[PDB]
Amino acid sequence: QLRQEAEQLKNQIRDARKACADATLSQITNNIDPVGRIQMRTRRTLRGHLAKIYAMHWGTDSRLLVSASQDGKLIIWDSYTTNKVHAIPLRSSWVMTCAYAPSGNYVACGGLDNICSIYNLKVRVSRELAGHTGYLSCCRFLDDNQIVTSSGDTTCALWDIETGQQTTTFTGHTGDVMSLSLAPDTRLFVSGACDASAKLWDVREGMCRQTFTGHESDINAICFFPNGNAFATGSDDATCRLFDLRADQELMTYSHDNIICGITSVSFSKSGRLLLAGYDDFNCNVWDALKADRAGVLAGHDNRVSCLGVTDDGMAVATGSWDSFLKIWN
Amino acid sequence: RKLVEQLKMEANIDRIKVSKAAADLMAYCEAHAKEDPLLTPVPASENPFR
Amino acid sequence: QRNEEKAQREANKKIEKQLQKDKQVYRATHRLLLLGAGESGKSTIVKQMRIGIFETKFQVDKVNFHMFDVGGQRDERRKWIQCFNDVTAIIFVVASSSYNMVIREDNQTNRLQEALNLFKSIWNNRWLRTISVILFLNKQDLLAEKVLAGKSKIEDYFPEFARYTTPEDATPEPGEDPRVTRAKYFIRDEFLRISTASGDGRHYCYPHFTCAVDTENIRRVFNDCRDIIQRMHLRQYELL
Amino acid sequence: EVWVVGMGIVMSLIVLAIVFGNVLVITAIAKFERLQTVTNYFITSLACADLVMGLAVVPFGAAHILTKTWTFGNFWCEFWTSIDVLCVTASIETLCVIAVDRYFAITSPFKYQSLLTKNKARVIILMVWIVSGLTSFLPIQMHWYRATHQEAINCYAEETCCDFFTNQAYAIASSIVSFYVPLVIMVFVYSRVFQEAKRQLQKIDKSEGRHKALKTLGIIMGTFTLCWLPFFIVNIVHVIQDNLIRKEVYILLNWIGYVNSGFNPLIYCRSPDFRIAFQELL
Ligand SMILES: CN[C@@H]1CCc2c(ccc(O)c2O)[C@H]1O
Repeated sequence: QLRQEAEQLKNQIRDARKACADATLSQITNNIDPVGRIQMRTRRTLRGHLAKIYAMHWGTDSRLLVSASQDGKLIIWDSYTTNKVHAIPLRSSWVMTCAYAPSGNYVACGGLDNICSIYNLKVRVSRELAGHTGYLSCCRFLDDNQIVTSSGDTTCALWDIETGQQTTTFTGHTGDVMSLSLAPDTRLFVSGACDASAKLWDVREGMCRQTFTGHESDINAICFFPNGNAFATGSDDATCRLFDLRADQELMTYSHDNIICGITSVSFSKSGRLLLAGYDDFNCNVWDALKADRAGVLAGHDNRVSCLGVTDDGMAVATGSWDSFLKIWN
Repeated sequence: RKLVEQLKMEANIDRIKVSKAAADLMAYCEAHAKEDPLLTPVPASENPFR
Repeated sequence: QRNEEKAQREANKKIEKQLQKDKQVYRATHRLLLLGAGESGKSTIVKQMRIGIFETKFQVDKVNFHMFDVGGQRDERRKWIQCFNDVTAIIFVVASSSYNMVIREDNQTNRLQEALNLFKSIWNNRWLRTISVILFLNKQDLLAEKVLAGKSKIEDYFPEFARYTTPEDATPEPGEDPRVTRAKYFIRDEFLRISTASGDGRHYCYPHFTCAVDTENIRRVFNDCRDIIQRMHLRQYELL
Repeated sequence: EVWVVGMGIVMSLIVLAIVFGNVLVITAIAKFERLQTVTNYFITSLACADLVMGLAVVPFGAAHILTKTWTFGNFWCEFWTSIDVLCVTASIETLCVIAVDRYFAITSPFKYQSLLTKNKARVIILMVWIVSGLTSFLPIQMHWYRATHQEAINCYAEETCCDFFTNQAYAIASSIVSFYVPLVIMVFVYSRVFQEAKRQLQKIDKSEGRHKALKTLGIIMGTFTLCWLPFFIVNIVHVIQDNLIRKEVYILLNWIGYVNSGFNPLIYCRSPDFRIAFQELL
């Protein structure tokens, strides 16, 4: 009975979104000069992983990074000197994500075991977080005391380290969520599921204010614009899209006729001009956010890339691939 | 169920025209473009890696 | 000063040695994935092989084998199936006696047909393009008791069985009726038809008939893994 | 004149082909980190030996053949002979080692990962290079190989002309260390590998009712045998009976053995990854 009302309200919201748009981003930004071709060289090549890497997270100082591999080792690296500060074995051989706390004291880790493991650097496991039906997919730290984990149970949850019990749970995703990204002020929060919909959550209220379903296939990556008023979602439809929270709709789509492979990880530059996206075609393509025209190609990886993180300083870009090699670019 | 209530809550949100948001993003990119080592190739002396 | 650099170099050396030993250990061990239907009977095979993720370590002929099984994640689309890309073989367990019964509450969508569709999805996967499948057909004696009874006819559920004939170059059991042999070989050929179409020398399907009290599953998996690695190495050198 | 320039053109083309193929192979393994494989270490060693051959002995041998005299010093002639023996022994023994590694990888798949590591490959390469260097330099530089008849004494005394004269014992030892024993090992391991491949093909045919190995082993064995075996059989013969084998046929078979090294990159680097690396480099 309520399905008709829901459809009518969805049509109304679509009409409102259409009426709220006058000129696309391309129309307003075609006047400014293009960024031009970009040359990026592998300054540091970090070797040591036994198996493929899935994710990594740069430290706050933009110097140290933590990388997770299916061998079960959560290796911490010093990008400047290419030295392994720590090597943390994992209880679960399969790992799907990792995190680096802003303070740098704690490092998170979770995989197919449905348990979020948190390690204390200054190395033994501090707290193991349980309560997720499906496999964990991404974890990030709001601060040294809280962490948000999104699992295959189609639910994103906010945990507390001291208590070990989730403070709140976010529901409303048809498919399992695959990625998330915290806001710069940590007030807001987004996650991209497999139902081609990316939802903006709220760590305080716990209700998704907005949902964007411009994609055609499952979403594999997501990341805020540095301003915090926009985010980019990378799906398997070979397209990267830049949504806008204030406009509640898509702005630009990044695609080419040559590429027919999905996107694994998406990250912005410090100023947000460059939208770096890691592809399934063994290379990473960098885009112009205001132009949608690809500038450079990072084809140094032998196998598929699985992660991509730009430093907080905006100095280097690190891409970890399936060939057990994590390369630093600049 | 609760889906209709959630979508009704989603619908009643104030929105701004896409022109304003696009202009704001463009202005942010233009204003903060100076402090971007990726856009402007940093000199080897300034580059910490090499 | 340089003392910090020296300490960091010492830590790097220790970590490098530890990961060298870990690499030796990891390359020594082989990985397997236990995939099957919920009521297929993987528990019986797991118990036989042993004697949110379940991992059992068993070794035969001084060769370490690792078996991974996940059952919490049950969805039409699986993202964890792309994670198992370095496994030597994917063990598939199918209930060969579940042809006449349906669990989806819909007509003609038999559990055997669902298992066949799952096998097709696993085989025709971009990431699983070099992973062989060791197929186990559990509960062969239940299938025998069903076929020797007139309760269910396969032709009513599987139309191709009406015109199907037993292979001349087959290997019937020492004590088995012609009817049960025809049924089991048709069920095996149903999977083998999907197996032959897609893969081209990259990976193969190994079908085995297993009862509820079979104890040779450990040796069968060992032989199948040996053949898989031999075929992979032979193709890498462009011989086979 | 016309005969000399044609032969000079042929030897120049052979030198160019050998050097180009070898530098391409070492560039392919060295430049790309995805080609760094345990077996690829042995392939790199083989390509390095072939490159040293084609850079050192083939050009000087061509100069000796065309000019009909040895302008350089007698000590340099001894060094050139030693380098040639080193290159030949290293190349053939590395081919044997690659065949052995394939045999272990196929016959014993479970133990192959543990049996061969980077350290084991490095120590095997060092051992083969040391044994080749021994067999080359130790008998030659210490003059163990020199003959006793007056023809050899006159040949070694004159600095202008520097031909090859070997003792029967040294010829037998050099042949049995360079070619014959590696030939036996390669034939045995490749027969076992062919038997295993036939067994696997029979198993596949039996399980799945609904030639390539023979061709690959045929090319691998036939190229090496046709390239080297005639030279080593005449190497044995002319020391067994001097009157049977002339110098021209001996030099011709030796140069066939030389040009063998050109085909090794075209045979042992036909993998799709190697083709992709070649396309990227070129
Ligand atoms: C100068 N020609 C040398 C003479 C003897 C000799 C060769 C190659 C391999 C051997 O084991 C040898 O004993 C020839 O290349």
